[PDB]
Amino acid sequence: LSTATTLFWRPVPVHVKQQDREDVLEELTFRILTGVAKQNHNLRILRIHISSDSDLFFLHTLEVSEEDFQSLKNDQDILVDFASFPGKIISLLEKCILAQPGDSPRFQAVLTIRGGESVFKIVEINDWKRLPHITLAFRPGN
Amino acid sequence: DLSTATTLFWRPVPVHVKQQDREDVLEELTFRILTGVAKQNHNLRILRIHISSDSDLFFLHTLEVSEEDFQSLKNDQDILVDFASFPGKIISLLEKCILAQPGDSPRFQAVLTIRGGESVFKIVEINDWKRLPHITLAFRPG
Repeated sequence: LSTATTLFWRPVPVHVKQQDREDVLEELTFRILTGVAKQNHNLRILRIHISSDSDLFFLHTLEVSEEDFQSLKNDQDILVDFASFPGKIISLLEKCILAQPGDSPRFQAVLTIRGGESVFKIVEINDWKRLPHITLAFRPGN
Repeated sequence: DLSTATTLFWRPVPVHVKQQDREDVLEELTFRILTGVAKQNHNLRILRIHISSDSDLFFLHTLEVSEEDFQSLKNDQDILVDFASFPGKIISLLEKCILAQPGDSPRFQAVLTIRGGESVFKIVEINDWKRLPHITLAFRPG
């Protein structure tokens, strides 16, 4: 990625679930970056890295180009453009950081790893249920 | 039929209705929400939701859930309240669907997808950046 810009780089509380192992609350580092493709300076690219300061082998990545963003828009019913998308994810992440055990509403981050694929989702716990705000597919490694 | 049934809600609601591979049309459907007990067991509470139409008397879709089967729905839809509190939440959402106006933000929207033997009802919230599903319910022929 050329001339990449860091939009977000902070620890976030995440409920991490392995395929058949324990469901554990951990502090994962989120790094969100924007830049352009090395092969095309007109093609903008979003990257999100999920890592861990305690486990150096822990790494999950999402990458989406502007020209492939419509697929994500269709899948997740997103109504804003590519440029506005990272700010929304950031807003959700900030809410997860602020969340307390007794809160309502309460935002919660969840990462489910089933092998070769991990599913990241942020949910809101309102007065009567858990409301899914976003569901994103991440891949193992870089 | 339900013994000592009480009607909690009986109102027309704007619904985007999609027939099997056919047209997606906005129609006014009547929703009736009632609670009562099983004819065979006065201790078993039962919720029923009827979807009808004042213009088409042949139209009827039904959902029924007993208190002892409510846990399945709680798990499926991530519901955090008890059986008794559940209808009031659905009613509130339906009223928001009734009130929604062009230009409103947020704006609530009701959707019914009809297949051969089953229909899927959903209420979504359209905020600034996406469509947020608040509830998804399966209906059966009356």
